Amino acid sequence: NYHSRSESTVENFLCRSACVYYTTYKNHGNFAQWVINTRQVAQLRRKLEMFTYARFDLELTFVITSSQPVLTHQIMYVPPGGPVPTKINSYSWQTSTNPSVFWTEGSAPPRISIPFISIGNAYSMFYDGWARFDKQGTYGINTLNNMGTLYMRHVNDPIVSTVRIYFKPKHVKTWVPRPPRLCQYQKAGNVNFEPSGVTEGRTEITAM
Amino acid sequence: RVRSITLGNSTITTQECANVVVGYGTWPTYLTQPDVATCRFYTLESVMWQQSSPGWWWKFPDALSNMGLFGQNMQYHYLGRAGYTLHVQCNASKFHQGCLLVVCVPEAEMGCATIANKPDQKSLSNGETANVFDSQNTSGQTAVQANVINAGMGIGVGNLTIFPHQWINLRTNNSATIVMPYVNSVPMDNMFRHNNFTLMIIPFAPLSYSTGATTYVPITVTVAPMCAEYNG
Amino acid sequence: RVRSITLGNSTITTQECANVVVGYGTWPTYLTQPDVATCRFYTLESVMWQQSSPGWWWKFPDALSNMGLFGQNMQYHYLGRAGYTLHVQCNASKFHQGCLLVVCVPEAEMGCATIANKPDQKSLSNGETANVFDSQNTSGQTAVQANVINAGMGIGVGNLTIFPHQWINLRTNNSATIVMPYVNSVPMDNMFRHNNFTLMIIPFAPLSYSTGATTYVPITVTVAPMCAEYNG
Amino acid sequence: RVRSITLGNSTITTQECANVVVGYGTWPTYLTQPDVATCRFYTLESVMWQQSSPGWWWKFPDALSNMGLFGQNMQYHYLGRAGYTLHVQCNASKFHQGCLLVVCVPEAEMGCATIANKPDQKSLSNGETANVFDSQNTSGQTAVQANVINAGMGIGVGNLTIFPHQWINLRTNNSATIVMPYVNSVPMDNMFRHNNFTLMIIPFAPLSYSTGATTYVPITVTVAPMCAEYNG
Amino acid sequence: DSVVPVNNTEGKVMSIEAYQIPVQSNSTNGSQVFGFPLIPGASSVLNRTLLGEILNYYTHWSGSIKLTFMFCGSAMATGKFLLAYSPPGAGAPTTRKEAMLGTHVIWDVGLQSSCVLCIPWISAGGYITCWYQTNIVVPADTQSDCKILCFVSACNDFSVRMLKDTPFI
Repeated sequence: NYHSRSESTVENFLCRSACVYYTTYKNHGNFAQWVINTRQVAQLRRKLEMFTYARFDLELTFVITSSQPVLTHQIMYVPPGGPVPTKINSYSWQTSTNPSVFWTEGSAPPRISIPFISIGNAYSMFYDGWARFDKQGTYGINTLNNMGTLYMRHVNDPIVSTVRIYFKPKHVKTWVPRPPRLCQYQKAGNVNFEPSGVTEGRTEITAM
Repeated sequence: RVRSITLGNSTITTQECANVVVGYGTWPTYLTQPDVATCRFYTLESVMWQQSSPGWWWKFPDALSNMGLFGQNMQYHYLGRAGYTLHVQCNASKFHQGCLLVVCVPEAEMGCATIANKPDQKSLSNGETANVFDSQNTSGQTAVQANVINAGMGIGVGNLTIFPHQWINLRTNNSATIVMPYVNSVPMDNMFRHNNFTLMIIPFAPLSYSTGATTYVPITVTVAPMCAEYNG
Repeated sequence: RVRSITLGNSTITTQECANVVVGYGTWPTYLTQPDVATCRFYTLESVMWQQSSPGWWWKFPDALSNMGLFGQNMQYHYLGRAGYTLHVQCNASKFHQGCLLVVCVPEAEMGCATIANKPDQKSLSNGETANVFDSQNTSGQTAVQANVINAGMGIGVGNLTIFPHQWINLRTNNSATIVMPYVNSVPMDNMFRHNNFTLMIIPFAPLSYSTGATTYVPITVTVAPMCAEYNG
Repeated sequence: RVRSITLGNSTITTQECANVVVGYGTWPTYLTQPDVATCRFYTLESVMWQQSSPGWWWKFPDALSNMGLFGQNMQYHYLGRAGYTLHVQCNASKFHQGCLLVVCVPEAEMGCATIANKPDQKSLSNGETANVFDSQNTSGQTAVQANVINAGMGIGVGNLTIFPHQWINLRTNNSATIVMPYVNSVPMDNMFRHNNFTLMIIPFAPLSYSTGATTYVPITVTVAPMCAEYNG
Repeated sequence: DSVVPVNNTEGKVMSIEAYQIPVQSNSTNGSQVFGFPLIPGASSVLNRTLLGEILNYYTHWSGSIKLTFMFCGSAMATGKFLLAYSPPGAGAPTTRKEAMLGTHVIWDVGLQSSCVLCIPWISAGGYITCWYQTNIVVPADTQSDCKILCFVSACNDFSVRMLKDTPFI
């Protein structure tokens, strides 16, 4: 379908798995969380930022291991606008509109697909504007880029768990190409940079 | 020869042979409450190009926000949409040399001089008054990191050619025309909290002239909105 | 390109694209003893246009009165008639600026500097030598009131455009051509006591130039009589 | 039944069976720069009809002079022209009685209370606020001689029926509609120094009511301009 | 068309300079170059023109007017002027921006040596202004400034209604 094509095509460039998040949670004390983002990893961020707008589906695979019965883990997805837990036993863990995956160790890793879910017609990589005009802290925040949040807990009634989240964009469409970033990244929430030289230096302008 | 163009109650002239760049190969069209009373040319105050000028920029929905009826339609509506034709011209003699890049950049989100902060509204845009790029790293708490080499975006300035643009080389041409389509993630938006694109004019070859010549070159920017739409 | 025109044994060149003014929409025709031996170009001594020049004039039947055969045909006849083509050209560079009105005025009867008197023959005309307008009120008992603003006639100089004329704006053209028909109250007249028309050249925009440029511009007047007629 | 009429962004209702008077048998037509953005209904503040009310009047170009866009088009133009539809309605019960004359009077030039003087601008018109007729002879240096019996004009009030009008007899109807054509000595005029017509509402039979009834009757005037024209 | 004495200031009326509008290469950008009332009653810059003289023989007249502006700088001179028209009752503009938002033409002397406007004129009376959108750029120093000449004539369907004595005798 898509793979038997040039590696220069947009889908082959972007539809590659990456580990985007590494965390831990314990069975005593208590849960892990990650807000889905595309600015989390510099290599991924750089490739996506070569475009201004993008539309894609998300594939999420979870590699879960643990250290000191069958151990069951719950992975919960909260869509934009859904309730979130604050506690290991918050009511939000049982919400019917917050999909969960129940999985046990020894089976193949958990996997879910999240479709394009923005209200707008594309996710914006850049936003020359404000969520609120008079609030300077909102410059660059596009509220249409909320991809939802993941939560993880151990299901039971001195165990330590570790989670690796693998992310892969699929069926990716992009618009309006941009120059690749020259500067190193400073923060995930900004486009701030340290002014940087256009290239490496030479000792003379001539061929030798 | 010379082509006279009239829109509304305003007239400008261009060279009949001048080239027109149409961004992304797309002409503006309608999708709403149309308004053609604002489809006139708005000429912005000219800027002077000197030997040492680092460059200029304008945010568009904001650049025209005080311009009579256009400014009023932004003020009386919740949502809106528009495309623009931008005419950029230089007044120079055959004894002047230099070269400008005239480029329109969608979503030109800019970085702050202070890494921990975000730039403020005036450092990003001074409305119809051009903002100026710096040759040096800028400094301030809300200041834009306007150093020219990174175009305020953290990219190399030589790669801005990816965006709709035209070069002005004074030995061959003194003008550029860019047709800029509406580009966004949504069909219509709030025109006060979002700048669809930024117009940047950056010298790549410094202005220079013969010894008895005028020491500066005026650069004039004329803007003509198209297919404006607003909520009912 | 360039058009070469030969009349008799004389040749001149003009720009192929130059415009020709035909006074009153009329070309000269015959009504008499014709004479075509005089149908040649007569080039008058050039005058120099300086930054401060007030203007020049010529009375026509008189301007050519010493010109070989034309002058002789006036002298050997009682009555006569003629039309004229007048070619006026400037030699100037692209670094010169200024603007002249070249006008032919029928019956340009002139006023005297002294109200009680009439002007004399030489103050009115110096033959082939140009007479000069003044920037100041003139004075003398037989002097012509040559102050430029009244064109020597007591009218405003800006209204001379009522008469056949052409403007020479050095940024666009350096020449004028006027075809002047015979105009009178009678079919033929004594050519020594009556001047059918006066040619006036009046700057409306002073000559100016770049600092290394020639400080004057030559103005050359070439005259070609047509359809000359005399009594038998 | 009930007829709903929408003009622009305003809607009013009238009785489907209500009668319409067209002044002089003429409908407004265009002759200019048309403007239909003002072709909406403007409802004036209601006046209260009491047992002792003497009557009310409005000068028209002036009555709408503060009304948004209509007022602005008067202010931004030198000359203009317009016709009007005037809707007058009363809110009364079957236990109320009385009778009004609703009349439009062209060129209703009014007399002054002081014979030696002329009336001032505010005594003649209070803009959208109704002026009031008096039952007594008025007095003042610039005051209008508003005594009702002479309609402010020195004529008998019972003869105002010569002008376009409709009677409102509360036992049969509570409304009037008058279409008033443009009437003048010239095609277009200055709309600030000339009142094309005056609307007068004069009771001929006093308001009266049963003892438990509301002691006043609201009278509402709604105005709809037609075929407005202005200079370019 | 006849030449209009636009620069008819007290010390210019007795000179040919009355017809010469000055243009300076070092002017403040956005400043006014020239302007005048199109007042029909004693139009000071238009009542001694061929047009003005004829209209002064009638008590009433109406029609359209053609105004031509001609730039007389050097061939290599370039720059832009803003020619603005203010309708009767509008008032003259005070700034270049105010003029720009009204009725106007941008005249680039590097493309056209002249520009022609057509306005109504009857009998405040409306105004003509010209602003320095940019200065004038030249390849070399000159010893003097640049001039603009103005011309006026009846444009079309011009009519007059009642013969009277001229006021100029």
